[PDB]
Amino acid sequence: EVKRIQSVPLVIGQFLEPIDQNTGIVSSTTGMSYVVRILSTLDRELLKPSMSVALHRHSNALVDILPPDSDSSISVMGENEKPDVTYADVGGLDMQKQ
Amino acid sequence: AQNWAKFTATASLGVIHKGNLLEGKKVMAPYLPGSRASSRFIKGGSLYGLGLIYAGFGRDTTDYLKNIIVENSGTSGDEDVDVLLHGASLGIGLAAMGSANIEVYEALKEVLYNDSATSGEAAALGMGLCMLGTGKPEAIHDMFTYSQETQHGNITRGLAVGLALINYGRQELADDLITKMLASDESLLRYGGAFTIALAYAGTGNNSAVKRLLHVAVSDSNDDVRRAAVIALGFVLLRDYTTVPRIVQLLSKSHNAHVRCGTAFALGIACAGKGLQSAIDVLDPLTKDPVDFVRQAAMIALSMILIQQTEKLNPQVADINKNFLSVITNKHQEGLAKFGACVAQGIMNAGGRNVTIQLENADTGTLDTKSVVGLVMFSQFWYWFPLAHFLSLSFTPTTVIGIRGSDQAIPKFQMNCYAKEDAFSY
Amino acid sequence: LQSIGQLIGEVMKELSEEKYIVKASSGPRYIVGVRNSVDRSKLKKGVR
Amino acid sequence: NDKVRFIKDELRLLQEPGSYVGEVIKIVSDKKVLVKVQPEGKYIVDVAKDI
Amino acid sequence: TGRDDTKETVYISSIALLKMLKHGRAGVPMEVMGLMLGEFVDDYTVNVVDVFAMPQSGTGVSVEAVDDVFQAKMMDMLKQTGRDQMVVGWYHSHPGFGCWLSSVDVNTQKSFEQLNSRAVAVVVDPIQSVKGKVVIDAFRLIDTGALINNLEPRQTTSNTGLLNKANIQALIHGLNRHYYSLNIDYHKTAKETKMLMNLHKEQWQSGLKMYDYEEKEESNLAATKSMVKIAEQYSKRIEEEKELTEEELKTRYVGRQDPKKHLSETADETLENNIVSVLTAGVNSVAIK
Amino acid sequence: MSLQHEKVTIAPLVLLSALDHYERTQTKENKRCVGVILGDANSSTIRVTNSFALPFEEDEKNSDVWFLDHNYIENMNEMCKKINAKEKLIGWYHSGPKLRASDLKINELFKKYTQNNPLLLIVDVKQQGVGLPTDAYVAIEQVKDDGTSTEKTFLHLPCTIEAEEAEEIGVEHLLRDVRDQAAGGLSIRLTNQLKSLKGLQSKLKDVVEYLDKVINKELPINHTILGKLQDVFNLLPNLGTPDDDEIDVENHDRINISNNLQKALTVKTNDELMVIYISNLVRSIIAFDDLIENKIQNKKIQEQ
Amino acid sequence: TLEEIIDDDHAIVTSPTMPDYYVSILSFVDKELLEPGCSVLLHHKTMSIVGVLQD
Repeated sequence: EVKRIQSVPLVIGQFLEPIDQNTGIVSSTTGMSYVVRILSTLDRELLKPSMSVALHRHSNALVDILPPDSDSSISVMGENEKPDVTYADVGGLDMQKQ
Repeated sequence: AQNWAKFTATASLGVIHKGNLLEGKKVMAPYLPGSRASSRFIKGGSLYGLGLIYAGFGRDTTDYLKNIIVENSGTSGDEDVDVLLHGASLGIGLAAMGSANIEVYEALKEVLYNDSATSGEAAALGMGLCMLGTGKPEAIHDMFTYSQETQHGNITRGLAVGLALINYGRQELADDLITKMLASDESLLRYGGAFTIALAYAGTGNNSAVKRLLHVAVSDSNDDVRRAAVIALGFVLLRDYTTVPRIVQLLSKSHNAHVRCGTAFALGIACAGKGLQSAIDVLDPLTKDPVDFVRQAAMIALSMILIQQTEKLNPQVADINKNFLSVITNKHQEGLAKFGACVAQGIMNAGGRNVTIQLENADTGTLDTKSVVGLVMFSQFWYWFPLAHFLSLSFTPTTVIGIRGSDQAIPKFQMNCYAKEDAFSY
Repeated sequence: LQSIGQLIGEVMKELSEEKYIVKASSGPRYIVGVRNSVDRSKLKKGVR
Repeated sequence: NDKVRFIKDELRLLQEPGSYVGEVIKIVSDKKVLVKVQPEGKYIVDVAKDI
Repeated sequence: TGRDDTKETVYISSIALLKMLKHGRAGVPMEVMGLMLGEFVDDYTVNVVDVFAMPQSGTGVSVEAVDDVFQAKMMDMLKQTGRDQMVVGWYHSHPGFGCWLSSVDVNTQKSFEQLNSRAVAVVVDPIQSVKGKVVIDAFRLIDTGALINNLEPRQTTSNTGLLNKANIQALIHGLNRHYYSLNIDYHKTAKETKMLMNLHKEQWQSGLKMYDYEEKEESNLAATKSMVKIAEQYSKRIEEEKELTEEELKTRYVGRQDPKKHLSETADETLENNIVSVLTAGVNSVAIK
Repeated sequence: MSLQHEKVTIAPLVLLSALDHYERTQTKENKRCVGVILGDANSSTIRVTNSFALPFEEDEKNSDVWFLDHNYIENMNEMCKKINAKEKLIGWYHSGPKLRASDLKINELFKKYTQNNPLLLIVDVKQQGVGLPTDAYVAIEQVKDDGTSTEKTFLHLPCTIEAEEAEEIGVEHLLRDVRDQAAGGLSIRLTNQLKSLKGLQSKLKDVVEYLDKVINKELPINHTILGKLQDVFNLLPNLGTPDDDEIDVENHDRINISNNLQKALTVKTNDELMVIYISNLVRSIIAFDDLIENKIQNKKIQEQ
Repeated sequence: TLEEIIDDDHAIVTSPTMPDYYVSILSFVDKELLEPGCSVLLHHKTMSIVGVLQD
């Protein structure tokens, strides 16, 4: 019944800080702070560092969790987007290199 | 009053005139079929209120009613023929209560074959009352088969209950019927099976009956079957009614609200006749249960226990009365909750604080048919809100009157218990 | 009049095939469902 | 029994009216507290019976 | 009157529940729709046998999406196979709302009342159901003229009824206006149930197969070595447990990231597995040979 | 046509309809329901979306006398495509209650319509087995000599299920069961291992009786069939060899690990014990404070 | 924050949340106790100056 209240659509919060194990403080990316109850069959093992989390729009409740990779505008480049400029391409500044 | 509200209203009158046969027929007389009525509800529910007065004297009234039944069991689809045929069937069922007139049984059985969508519930119950407590296999064969074949909701309910009705005091002769019903997959036949154990094994406590009904509540996930199994424990266990709170303590910790709702009726049934201080402690979180129909059962169940008692000799009655009034007034409570409070208040001060619901007579140490049939009927009403006037068969006055037994009139009672005045005349 | 306006967003980054993260052009990040015509290989980060 | 009673009514508890976090600026003597909710204006508002 | 009037208990058979959900889930986020085949018996007992969908010629839930030819053609087909029976309602989907009809869908329901006296409009939630169980509710619309002069209470008595407050306030206004809502029940045949419970057929073969034993040895090594690494933490954890209160412990010293939980669980997993492994292999040698 | 179909996964709904359809047409044995099968194919995964009934009358006096409503099929195909375009004709179901030699006359009628080889789903409608009673057969065409030159025959393919979000939950919703075809937990896998042994004994009888019927009830000697049977015996394990010995060493390793893993669990369980007795320790101080408050309360009772 | 006072028992108050409002001035306040710049206490449902007992 609790896995059926994780319905789409959902809005992203970011967990600010614990203050209980069925209550925490989130910080919405709407721009409002809330003090929300935490759903069960969710571990608090990984709610401890500040991480993205999914919120239910019409009540403000932590209805499921997101992995720390999601919800960034940035990404790790270098897949093929890194320059070709090695140590070899740079000329001197041997002191600065070392 | 309109609809079934009017069907209730013409019937309340027989509560009033219960035990008075003199003006018995007379009071319902204008409202009887073939005379002046504004609506069908009057014509039917007048026969209903007639059967409440005449139960156990009803040989006169049985005969009248038979003519009404064959009339309306050869026509249908007209609203009038149906609403009439329902109240007539209740009438005749009470009137033929315990006589086992075969002619009445056949006539009620045509109502089912006529396939009225309304009347077949009344008529199925009425049948079960007529033949009551013989356990006759032929009767059961008729009632079980037409239950499987029809899919009609009102009709099927009636006949599963009727299979339970006819078995009473059978005990260990109900074992074939009990197993068959609890192994049907329909909810209706499971529901009545629980009550087959209740009525049969009433008046005598058994180890067996208890093992078999705990299995039912747990094993079935349909909410009505869970309820039915709890109620049934009360009836078997009205011999020792001081074991009952101890069992159903457990069954009031239940997540399922139906189970909780049935625990109310069991303590009701056991602890009706004599008050018990243990029982009040169990019924206390049921008034505080946050599911509307659990409050509904609970409030009524408290009133029946503490019936025929003052408020100045029991601290609870004062608080519970005060509460009933709180529930009625609030428009912040649902209608289920309002039903529980009003109806319980009326059971408590009933009769002028001079009638009790007896749990069984101790004078001979046997069970009394009128009381039992009254309560099991009472416990059914979420499926039909009109039916809760059947408690008039189970309100018995208990009172000391001296009789000069050599001319059978009433001279004023003089007790060895001493008088004291209450000192008011202003 | 039998048409509606549709809030434009962009796929911020894939979570799963049923659930995508779309950041909308009004502020808040949402976690959204799919139409099943929308091609799953056409849904990736940058696309509007 | 605590586990199954708890999950079942927890759904009605997740029909939350919401919350906000402010901070006590100063009190007043009508039993009211001036709070500033963080990206909003201040509210002069009464305490419950919980504090 | 012609009848006392009360709202139908819907005994929705297995095939119809399952079918409306398939069609409507596929149709997210569009409105989806189609007609209900059934039979009306008793004072409230509607058995819905099957459903069939109505091809979209509109946006869905329109009278541009209900085609006369289509309706005619489907009926004409159902006679050959005996599935022809009378229309007992119509289904639709809101996947953006709970069970609560919108203004357009009331207008669709107003046209169905002309067609059939007891037609229901059934709102199927394909994703938005708020309980473990599927939330579906059936509505019927009767005139404002009976409801206002206070005949609505009479109609709702002599039945258990259903109250929902899924959209809270919005629902109540709508509920009121339309009519009522009543418990929905499910008709199961024991043929139907048995097919559904079995889902595999090479289950008998599979229970006496196993994997290569190279990756089994690998799981056993990985399990033992990993439990050393959380066993190191586990000793450190019980240095603490010096702070009063269960909650304070979890917040302050991060008692939730528990080493205890991850050891017990990983020991359990490798353990249960090695019971089965020995069981399967030891059966295989002596049974087969 | 393609013979590339290695699995068939069938939705719960397809099974449930075809089965449901058998009593909706009110047919009994030796009268057939057949219906159109709609879904995806041309792929390894066959995904069976939906089905609808056809009228079907079988006369078995001559297996060349048959009823099929032709026009019905074309009409219905076009309407379904407007709800959802992924529905194509991928075959037809036969209602059982067994296979015949006769299903091949009928199959030809369905090759006509299709661009895959029609799937012949023999749905057994009394429902025998602790598995699914649904067989899948696709007609495969290959040159083969067993008294024929070119054979059309039907090759079995596995039947399993796959379901949507909605459809799975709707199954679960009907069921009051926790499943036991899952092979999830310890409990579930125990049940399964015993079902597997019972599955194996029953098939072996069917093989044992088939062979008694050639040699004593005189069916013909079928070299090709036996040939296959022979290899069963050839690829048997043989013990009292180092192979048997490698198993013994294997047993030792796994049971050692079970003991070492279990010893971990002996700490876990024991550790917790101490923690409860801590909770009992705290509850007596709390109960003392209560006992003091309740001492005072009793004086009020006397007073009043 | 009282933005300007309009002489008719109405005022333009600036909630710091940004919509400005043509409010009415009710009881428990005086209009020479309000000066531009003064803080005002506003009725939530229909905005009105209900006072300022503030320090």
